[PDB]
Amino acid sequence: SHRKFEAPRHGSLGFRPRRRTRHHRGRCRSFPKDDPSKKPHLTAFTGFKAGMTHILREVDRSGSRHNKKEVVEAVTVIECPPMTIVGVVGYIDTPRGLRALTTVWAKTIDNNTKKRFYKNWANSNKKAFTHHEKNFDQKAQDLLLKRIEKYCSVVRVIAHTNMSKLNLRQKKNHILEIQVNGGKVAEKVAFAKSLLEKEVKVDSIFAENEMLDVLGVTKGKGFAGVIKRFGVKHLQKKTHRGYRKVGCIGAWHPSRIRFTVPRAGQLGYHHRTETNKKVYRVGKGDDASNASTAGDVTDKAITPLGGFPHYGVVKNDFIMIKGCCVGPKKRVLTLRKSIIPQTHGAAKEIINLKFIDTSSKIGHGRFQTVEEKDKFFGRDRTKKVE
Amino acid sequence: VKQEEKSIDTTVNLHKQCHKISFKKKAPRAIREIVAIAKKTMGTDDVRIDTELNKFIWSNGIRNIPRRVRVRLCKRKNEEEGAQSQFYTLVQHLQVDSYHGLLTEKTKAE
RNA sequence: CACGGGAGACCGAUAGCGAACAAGUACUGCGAAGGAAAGAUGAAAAGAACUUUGAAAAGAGGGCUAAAAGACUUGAAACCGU
RNA sequence: GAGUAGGAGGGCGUGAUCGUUGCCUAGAAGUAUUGGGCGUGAGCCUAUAUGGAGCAGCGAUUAGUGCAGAUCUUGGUGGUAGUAGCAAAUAUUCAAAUGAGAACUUUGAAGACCGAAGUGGAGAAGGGUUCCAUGAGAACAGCAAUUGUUCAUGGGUUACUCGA
RNA sequence: AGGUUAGCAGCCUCUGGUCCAUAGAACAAUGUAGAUAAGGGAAGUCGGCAAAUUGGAUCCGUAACUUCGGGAUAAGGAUUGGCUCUGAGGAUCUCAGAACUGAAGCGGACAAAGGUAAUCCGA
RNA sequence: UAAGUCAGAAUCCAUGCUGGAAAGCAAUGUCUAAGUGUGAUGAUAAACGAAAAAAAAUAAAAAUUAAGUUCGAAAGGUAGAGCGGGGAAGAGCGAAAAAGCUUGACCUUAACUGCUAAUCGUAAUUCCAAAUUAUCAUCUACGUAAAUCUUUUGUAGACGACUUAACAUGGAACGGGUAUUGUAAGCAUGAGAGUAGAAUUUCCUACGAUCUGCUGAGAUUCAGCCCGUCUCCUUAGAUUUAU
Ligand SMILES: [Mg+2]
Ligand SMILES: [Mg+2]
Ligand SMILES: [Mg+2]
Ligand SMILES: [Mg+2]
Ligand SMILES: [Mg+2]
Ligand SMILES: [Mg+2]
Ligand SMILES: [Mg+2]
Ligand SMILES: [Mg+2]
Ligand SMILES: [Mg+2]
Ligand SMILES: [Mg+2]
Ligand SMILES: [Mg+2]
Ligand SMILES: [Mg+2]
Ligand SMILES: [Mg+2]
Ligand SMILES: [Mg+2]
Ligand SMILES: [Mg+2]
Ligand SMILES: [Mg+2]
Ligand SMILES: [Mg+2]
Ligand SMILES: [Mg+2]
Ligand SMILES: [Mg+2]
Ligand SMILES: [Mg+2]
Ligand SMILES: [Mg+2]
Ligand SMILES: [Mg+2]
Ligand SMILES: [Mg+2]
Ligand SMILES: [Mg+2]
Ligand SMILES: [Mg+2]
Ligand SMILES: [Mg+2]
Ligand SMILES: [Mg+2]
Ligand SMILES: [Mg+2]
Ligand SMILES: [Mg+2]
Ligand SMILES: [Mg+2]
Ligand SMILES: [Mg+2]
Ligand SMILES: [Mg+2]
Ligand SMILES: [Mg+2]
Ligand SMILES: [Mg+2]
Ligand SMILES: [Mg+2]
Ligand SMILES: [Mg+2]
Ligand SMILES: [Mg+2]
Ligand SMILES: [Mg+2]
Ligand SMILES: [Mg+2]
Ligand SMILES: [Mg+2]
Ligand SMILES: [Mg+2]
Repeated sequence: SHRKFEAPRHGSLGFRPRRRTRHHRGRCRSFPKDDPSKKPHLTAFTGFKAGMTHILREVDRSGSRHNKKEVVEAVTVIECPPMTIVGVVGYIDTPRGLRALTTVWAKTIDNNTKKRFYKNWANSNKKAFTHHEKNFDQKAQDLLLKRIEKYCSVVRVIAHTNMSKLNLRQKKNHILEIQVNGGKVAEKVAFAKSLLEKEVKVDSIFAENEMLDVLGVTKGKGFAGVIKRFGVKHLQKKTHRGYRKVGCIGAWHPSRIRFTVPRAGQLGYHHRTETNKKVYRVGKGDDASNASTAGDVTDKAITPLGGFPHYGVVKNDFIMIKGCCVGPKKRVLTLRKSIIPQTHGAAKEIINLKFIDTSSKIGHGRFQTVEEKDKFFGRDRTKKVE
Repeated sequence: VKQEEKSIDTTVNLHKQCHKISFKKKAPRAIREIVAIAKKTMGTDDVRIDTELNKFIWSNGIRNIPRRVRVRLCKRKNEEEGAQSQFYTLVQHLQVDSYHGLLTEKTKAE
């Protein structure tokens, strides 16, 4: 039988097998094409998913349905506290592929990062890096860096997510490789060195109206029936075993089931590299103004009234992206630059922000600020304080 | 360490502890929950639930359970002939008007 | 066929009458009628005194006896543990 | 010097009978063998261990005389497998007591059900001691049990007017 | 037996009986049973299978057809609580009025028909 | 088009992306108690120079047809000699799988000289090197780092697994915030269709659904909300790897 009516297949094979991921923070298995063009720049950065809100902007984009009008768009806020830089890593090109030549550690590696090497810090004598400390010889380090200059193709910085800046349970930092793209190996190295034992800010990396990539883990949905997993059409509701099955696992020949036919299994907790997310804002955890606009002219912090649900208050700096990104609130994410710098329209679009909603998300909120709720109910907390 | 007779007043939150438990099993499960809080706190594998406390848990039937209980945890020397643990914990029902001010505390001399 | 006698190039406990035995029995079927399984401790009970650990079964000591042969002669195979 | 169907000639191994030659409480038969050998092969001899009363050769006589099968008979055992499963009939909980041991026994304290078309009180048919009391090892009561419709021991069924 | 009720229905109770159905914990897929889905409204399917709608009582209103019995709850349209008063039916418990009051709800659970027009059989 | 060249597809290969127990590899943190500890027995699809570094070109060149080369090669001893051979430390260089090359305390050895070879009886592997590693036995060290279970989190979950915490930035309880419902109980010398009684004759009293004020109240709100806390519980035990 030639199958009766032809419809497309029920999942993308490039997304299988469907099992869970080993990579918990993002893993970029490519860093953007390297160009000699520009001084060495830092390739990606790490952040955490805080919440969503909506925005009212005005569109200058010409030819669009929306030219010169107000649009409201969904937005995700990602808290981006400063990353620390710990080490440098040289890579050699070998006929079997790239290889790690060496890692240059600083003198300063703070306890929380050391936590990485341990399952529990406090029941341990905390012996990590001791020998690197007592034996530390700046000369040797310089020698290693010179080494890297001599033999190396690629240079990456070993980077430090400082978790102590957030309020979450996990205090144990994150240890990343962030590759360095810049013209000459030597300068890459110089740069890397300049970085050691210092703190890097998201501004250093990402700009506004810049296009982003987000790397991370989908929310885990556990063991999934076939309908939820690949979205098969459900069988006739009259069906004897049950209807949430696929009807035919396969034809007689071949004598087995192909890897292509959908089946039960795990859905969720995969790694995704999502491309071309726009940066609507980058803001400093210092501005109490950071959530407001030229159009607003009043104090606003991005943190929604009653705080981001299942996340917290955002005291640190942040990036605010157009739309949604992978994973549940509090999932760390790696924001990487676009493999090739994006030249298309949406990427050129200059963004004019008018409203940023600070309204509570725990319910349907009508108050943008405590001051508002209070004026409304005639309770002054500044009055109760007095 | 020495292990001494102890007593501690605490509000168990049944709304929380029993949350989303199947109806026919709520009340009973409230009890197991109390009993476990006894164990974790006093470190006694012998816990005893006072009649009154039980009565109060069940005072609303199985489905709908009082949302808070003020309890006293007594730790006492096990003076029995057959003696397994040196100690046992009595869970006692304390009557309250408003639970709203309460903390977990060492029972106070009155 | 019944009660007796004696015998056999019969059979020898899945054989020989169905029944070596509380066998036309136990058991089944409204009923007419159906109908099995089941023999061997040792010469002699001498059938395991007593000590010990166990709530108890039982174990470990200790003993009977030519031997534990101990719910019982020999003790194969399949299967199972070391 | 091939060989199915088939036929012929020799031989191996098993009861019992008439002979003949013998072996065994100084250990027969049977049984186990990674002990030693004999036959091309049916099969044989020995050794060691176990066993504890009968055996064996040779010549003939006779046959209920050789099994891998027949969805073969009867009996005994595997893998599946500590798997399928133990989910109808709304429900249980606390303290004390008893016991080696208590979610499953007894008292009390709570919460629910049958809701007088009953999960109540009594009969006919059918059952036949299942009734009562005391006691209780195993088995049975598909978890459990200190409990029982189970086991052991004793005891219970009174009529002129009920029925035959 | 009581309450509700047309009711020996259902639902809830008192007398009497019972908690006996192996248990604990997690809470995935698939399932068994139970419900609810914005917009459309059988496009699903051999087929409206299944589900949904309807449902009591009082007042209105009620066709063709016909064996004049029927059809007939035809079809269809309204009302239903609470509270404060008023009048009528009887002996030596029913019925009707008026006013006020609520998120215009009120047979609030329980109980409880979906219609219509044709064709074929068999009275 | 035969050599030789350009253009050139939703194709192919890559790039990007998901796996990646490929019984693949690298960089790095800490630890491996005590010694470049010894003894005996063993195994390794293959030890007896199992010897050996130009690069490139095959229609090149002035000129060489074969690794059909070159180097090493003496007694599986002793005593001297010493051409020569091998190398500590440290300092140099060296990365495609860092294999090693230089220097160098020092360690060693060939000609030549003397002993020693014979009875291993006319053969029977010429049992010795190098790189690895198993087992048993023992001497010294009785330590160090880390993990797991009994906890914890819900960013995960059928169970394992996973993210994360470890005397408190944890868990409990509580305070505040945010939010849902929609104005709780109790009062009222306030309103309320209308009725009854007293009272005195333009009222009092009782009953009364409901309205109104106190009241945008009351209740609930992490068990997978947010912020915070004086208080309470967790400081123990067992196990595993290098041993
Ligand atoms: Mg296709
Ligand atoms: Mg790559
Ligand atoms: Mg989807
Ligand atoms: Mg099935
Ligand atoms: Mg006891
Ligand atoms: Mg006792
Ligand atoms: Mg014994
Ligand atoms: Mg014997
Ligand atoms: Mg075996
Ligand atoms: Mg015979
Ligand atoms: Mg003898
Ligand atoms: Mg013979
Ligand atoms: Mg013997
Ligand atoms: Mg013969
Ligand atoms: Mg046979
Ligand atoms: Mg056979
Ligand atoms: Mg079987
Ligand atoms: Mg079943
Ligand atoms: Mg019953
Ligand atoms: Mg009865
Ligand atoms: Mg009775
Ligand atoms: Mg269960
Ligand atoms: Mg719908
Ligand atoms: Mg319609
Ligand atoms: Mg509609
Ligand atoms: Mg139907
Ligand atoms: Mg009529
Ligand atoms: Mg009608
Ligand atoms: Mg009609
Ligand atoms: Mg009315
Ligand atoms: Mg009226
Ligand atoms: Mg009205
Ligand atoms: Mg209605
Ligand atoms: Mg119809
Ligand atoms: Mg009919
Ligand atoms: Mg080309
Ligand atoms: Mg193709
Ligand atoms: Mg009043
Ligand atoms: Mg609270
Ligand atoms: Mg819970
Ligand atoms: Mg908190």
